[PDB]
Amino acid sequence: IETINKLNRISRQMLQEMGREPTPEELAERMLMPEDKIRKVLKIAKEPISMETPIGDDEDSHLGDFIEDTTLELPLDSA
Amino acid sequence: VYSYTEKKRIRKDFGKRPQVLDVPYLLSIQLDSFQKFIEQDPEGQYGLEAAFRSVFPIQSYSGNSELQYVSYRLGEPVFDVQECQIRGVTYSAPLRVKLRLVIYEREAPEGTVKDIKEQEVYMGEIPLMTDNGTFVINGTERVIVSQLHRSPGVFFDSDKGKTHSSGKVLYNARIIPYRGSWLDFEFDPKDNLFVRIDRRRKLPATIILRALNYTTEQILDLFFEKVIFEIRDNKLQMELVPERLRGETASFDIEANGKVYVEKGRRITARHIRQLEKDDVKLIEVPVEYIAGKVVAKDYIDESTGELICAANMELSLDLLAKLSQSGHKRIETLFTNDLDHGPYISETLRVDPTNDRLSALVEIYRMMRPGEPPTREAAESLFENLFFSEDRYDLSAVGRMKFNRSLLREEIEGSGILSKDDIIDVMKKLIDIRNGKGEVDDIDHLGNRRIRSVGEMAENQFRVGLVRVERAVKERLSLGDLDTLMPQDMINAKPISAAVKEFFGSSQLSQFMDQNNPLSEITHKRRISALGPGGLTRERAGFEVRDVHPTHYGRVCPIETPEGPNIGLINSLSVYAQTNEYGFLETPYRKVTDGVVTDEIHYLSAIEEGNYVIAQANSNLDEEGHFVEDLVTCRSKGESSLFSRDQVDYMDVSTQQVVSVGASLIPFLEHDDANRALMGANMQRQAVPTLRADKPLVGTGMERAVAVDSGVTAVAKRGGVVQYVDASRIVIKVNEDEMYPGEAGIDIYNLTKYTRSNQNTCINQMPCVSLGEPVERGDVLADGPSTDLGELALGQNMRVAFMPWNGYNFEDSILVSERVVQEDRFTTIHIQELACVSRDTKLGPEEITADIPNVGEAALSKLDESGIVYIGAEVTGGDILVGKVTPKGETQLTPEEKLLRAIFGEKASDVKDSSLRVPNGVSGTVIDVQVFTRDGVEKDKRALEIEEMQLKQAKKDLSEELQILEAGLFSRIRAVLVAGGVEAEKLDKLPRDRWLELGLTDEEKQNQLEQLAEQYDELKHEFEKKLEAKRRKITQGDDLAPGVLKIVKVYLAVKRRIQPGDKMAGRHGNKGVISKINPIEDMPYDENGTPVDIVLNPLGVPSRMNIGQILETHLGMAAKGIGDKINAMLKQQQEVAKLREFIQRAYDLGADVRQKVDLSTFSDEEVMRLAENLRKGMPIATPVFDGAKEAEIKELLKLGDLPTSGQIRLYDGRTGEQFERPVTVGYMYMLKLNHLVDDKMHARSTGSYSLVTQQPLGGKAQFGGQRFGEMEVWALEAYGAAYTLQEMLTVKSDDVNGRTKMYKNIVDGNHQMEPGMPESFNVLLKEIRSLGINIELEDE
Amino acid sequence: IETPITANFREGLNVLQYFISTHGARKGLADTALKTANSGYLTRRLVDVA
RNA sequence: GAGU
Ligand SMILES: [Mg+2]
Repeated sequence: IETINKLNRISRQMLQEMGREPTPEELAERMLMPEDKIRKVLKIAKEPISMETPIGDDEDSHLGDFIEDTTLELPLDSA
Repeated sequence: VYSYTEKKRIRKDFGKRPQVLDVPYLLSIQLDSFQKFIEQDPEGQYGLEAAFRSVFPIQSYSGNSELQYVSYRLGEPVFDVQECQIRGVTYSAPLRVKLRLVIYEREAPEGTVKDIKEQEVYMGEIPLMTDNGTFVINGTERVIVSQLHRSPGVFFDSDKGKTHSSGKVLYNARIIPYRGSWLDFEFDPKDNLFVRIDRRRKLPATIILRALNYTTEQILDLFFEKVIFEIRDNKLQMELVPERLRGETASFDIEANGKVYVEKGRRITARHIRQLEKDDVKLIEVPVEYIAGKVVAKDYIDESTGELICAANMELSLDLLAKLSQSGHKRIETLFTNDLDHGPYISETLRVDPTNDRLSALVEIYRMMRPGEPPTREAAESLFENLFFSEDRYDLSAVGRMKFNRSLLREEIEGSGILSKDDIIDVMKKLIDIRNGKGEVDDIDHLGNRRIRSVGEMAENQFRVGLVRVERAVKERLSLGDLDTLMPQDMINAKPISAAVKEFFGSSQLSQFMDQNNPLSEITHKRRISALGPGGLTRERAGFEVRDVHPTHYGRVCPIETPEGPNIGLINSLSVYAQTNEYGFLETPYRKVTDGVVTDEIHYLSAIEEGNYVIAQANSNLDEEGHFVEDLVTCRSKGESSLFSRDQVDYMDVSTQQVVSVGASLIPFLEHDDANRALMGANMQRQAVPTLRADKPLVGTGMERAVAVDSGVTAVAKRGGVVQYVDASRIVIKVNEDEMYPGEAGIDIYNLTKYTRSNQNTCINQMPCVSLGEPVERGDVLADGPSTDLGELALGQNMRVAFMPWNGYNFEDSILVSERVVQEDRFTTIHIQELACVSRDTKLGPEEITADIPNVGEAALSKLDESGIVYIGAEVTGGDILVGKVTPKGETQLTPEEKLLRAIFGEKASDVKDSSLRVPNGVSGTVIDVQVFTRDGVEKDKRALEIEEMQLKQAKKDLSEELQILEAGLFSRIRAVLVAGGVEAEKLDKLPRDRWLELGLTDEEKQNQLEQLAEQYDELKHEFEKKLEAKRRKITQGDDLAPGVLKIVKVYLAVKRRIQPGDKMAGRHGNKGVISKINPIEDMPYDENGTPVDIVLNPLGVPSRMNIGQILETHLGMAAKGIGDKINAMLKQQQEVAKLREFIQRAYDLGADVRQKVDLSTFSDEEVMRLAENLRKGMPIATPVFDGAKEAEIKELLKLGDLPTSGQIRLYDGRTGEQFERPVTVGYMYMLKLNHLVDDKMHARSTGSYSLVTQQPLGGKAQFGGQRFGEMEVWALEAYGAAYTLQEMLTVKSDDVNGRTKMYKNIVDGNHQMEPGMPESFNVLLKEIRSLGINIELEDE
Repeated sequence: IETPITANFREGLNVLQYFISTHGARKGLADTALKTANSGYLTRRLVDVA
């Protein structure tokens, strides 16, 4: 948690002095941490989106209507 | 002397009226309104300026520190357009703002003399608009469509009938401010006036005034009519106003000082009123019989003791009158409530309202609004005042304020933000009037009542939203640390600002994918206007009200452009010539008619102004630059239409085409086409795909040039001059000395977009039209865009169409065509599909891009290189792999069977899933361009390397050539400056090109010109090196991608799209059809000449659907080609130019009262012969909308093209050889291949992916989904007696896993049985009922 | 409206005539969209009873 | 948007 916090606070500074975005290398410099750790924290970072979320801008599909199930094998493959 | 491209091709105009004023830039709305938001105008409260001064200067809570706004600056865009498209980013510029942190003293009174730190703080990146009026959001083109909405201000609506059996006329005033809560004042059936604050619940309007500090008496004053009643001796006298007793029957005996006037009882006429009026009547002697039933004004106490004898606004009784006058008070104040003109309204509200003082009024406010909160006085005061009179929460805007001023007829247009107290009372005033039948109601659909919100205004809105949240945060931080140590740059945040902005552009419904199928769709789409979106109506929100057509749409919105079904009535196209005033009201241009005479003065009028004046029709007949033809002319006014005289005539329609938008204007024979089909026609045009071989419309409107030019898909000359070098990549032009600036170089640069992919997959390729060394001037069309001919919109192609029945092939608007269409490659379209493959890293393993693929044929491996990348330019098929990717396979326990198997052959099966990006099923073709996205950390693959080196190759070439040819024009002018005074050619030429640093002669205004171009070489060395550096930096630099993503490969694949059976095609008249069969040339019926037919449309698809324009087009279309092929014949026979000139000029001047008088003669032979060549395959004609080519002119043309006058010819069947029993209609129709391709719309599915929860197949060929068998569909089955079909649908074909698997097995083995089970959807349902706490179960039988 | 349209599609109608026709056109097309939904609703009701 |  604490580490996440640090991240975003510094993010503002960095964005404002670079002019745009901090690349993982550049961010990792200022943190005094390893680049792959920062990269993997970014990956773990993002939280779940709702399954009922209207993905269709028109309340057309609720995410579930896209959903493929990898567990069920086809009747073809059963044969 | 016409312009040089027109000499290359003119199209003939049959219009009788000469349109005076010019074609405006059509997408000005977009350009100009976006420019509003940026506008660096000092006093103008617009965009940035407006928002900043509203927020700033923001002072600290303590009143000591403050942040002040000075000025802003926009960084020049950090990354270019194409790059944004490629890398999936939004195209945006950095904003910085000069803020001054200013610190006042506690100690010194207001000594602005503590600290000033002044600096530029970064406020984030702001999405920029493209040149064409579009936006670049997350790598894709959207447009923000202009928005209609009901303007802030005041509306007075009527409930017509509505509720009640009575049909009680219930009027109401609706107050809508720009920013803030709303007020509703509506009439009870019982005539009582109720308010709804924020339209919540109804209570008495009177109590509002109580809160405003007004007591009962002041209220009754400002609304109802005062009447003074004096008590003297023993008789009652009143101060009487003459006009008060008008139209009343009679009770008592009026005497006027002396003489009698009015008979007791007999109804007084108007004459008796003036008699008495001029008699100076100050005090008429009334009986007190009247006052029995009137009512009291103020609260009269008895001064002598001070006891409350009688209170305000009470019923009148005899006994208290006596006690009252005994209190010594002999001057009281009756009310005038006589029904009819001034009914008992406000008085009645007062009675029912048990609420008392300002206190219980404030508490009653608070109670309805926050039920369950204590009557703390502070809460009440704070609530009410801050509801309507607070600066930050309540803003009418100039817009709201000005329109409010229009309803009330207020003096000044200029408004302060808050509702003044006086505003409120005014509302109600007008309300009473109306209830009597004094006032008139406001129309919900009036044009002046709806405003249009262009992009600038809406941008400003959402920027002010980001700024509001900014204010909460910033003001909180202004009390944060110490006033000494902190910096404003650290305290000021971008997040909520840029978040709100990217939500407007990206997530808004108003920011939508544009149609780029053709320039038309683009152009039109940008100027479409929707009444929907934020602050506007939804679909359910729309009844009959707004969907229906208002007559005031005339000249402002095209009445026939709009999507059918749900969207109809909501979204319409802006008509041609209409444009927005500063306040966002639509104005239409009209010609002034100064008392009978028609001037050249153009006046733009708003809707409400338009209603007032009398306008003549565009078609009305005029006399030579003066007056009218007709004594009684055809005119409109007050919304109505009829016949009117010259003297009242104030204005007139500017041109015919001013009624309609862009799409509809192209339709030539629009006058003869019913609106059902007209509508669809304009829609269809938007869906037409350009073929590679774009053809100009032979049947046009003159319109086709302006459309194409404004779309900006073509390349146009900025200065013109002479074309020095033309490439199918770049065109360089040397400008004429007239337009050329002497300091800079005069070599103009046009980079050409070649074979580029649009949003809808359609091709945009720009080909050069003119010839090298030709002269053109400003605004001539150099390169054609995709669906464009030499400047003309070339949306489609025109073919030989015979109207006639075929052996059931042209059945119900079905369409029959010749093999020749395929043969000639007309209606073949190029489609680019862009496809990606992503290399990410899971904790399961980093995926790699390599050519390493377990267990595939080396045949497929072959197209891949060392890195796993396709060789560029290979032709690929369905199933073939483009890009190699490998993925860590998870754990799989193989059945002992497979272990055995694996042991046996020992095949090297490593835990790896084949991730490589496969080619589409049923789509194939050549890859053009592949792209690499290297992440920074891990180094690039060999292919990545090689490809970024190819980028180097190209980049370098271009800049170098840019530099060198610039010198050629520069050193060309310096030699042209060096040869004037001292004529020394030879020596200079042979003396070295780079040594001209040493050259220099005399000094005056000419050495001033030498050193100018001389310091142009010295800045090219410096500038060009920085140029080179810029390009180098961005290719190599590590692409900031999504976290977790190692690398990417997008690939553009070409598709050669052939017309085939089942494709969709239409003409301009809304007549549409699917292609049923392509017949060999032999089947095709043929002419007398032996020319075989191209397309056969069924005639019976015409008359009942009512597009007659396509028939007219047919005939005109034939006529055009007649002139063209007669020209070809005389051309093949050489002959002489003179005869050709004579015929073709007489041809131009063919039209009845045709405007265009081209007395040719002066034109040089080259221009003439060149022109004839272009018209060898048909003269391009213009019937403009509502003033084009009528029937007569058409027939004349057919005879000079050597045609039978009917335009029906006798036709021979290619099958049998026999003549048809009667002549048939043939001719050219200009048609199109629509975006809907059966190629895609074919969807094959037996079995494939299922949904997660219900376990039903997903939807669409997108994920190989199954079609839904719906409620309705079910019903079909049920109609029949088919149980097991049903059951198949319900079970084996849907959510029954057991059933479909085992039935598959049995089908393969030769069984065909069901073997039934249970739909898992139902299992789902059961357990879901059980989670609700409801018992659901199977009763065992 | 009291004044009707004198011309025919063969002749070609004018500014005012064409404008006047659009009102009815649009009303018709909107009728379609709304009315079939009410019809559909009805029919499903019937179905569900019997 | 397409169409019924
Ligand atoms: Mg049809």
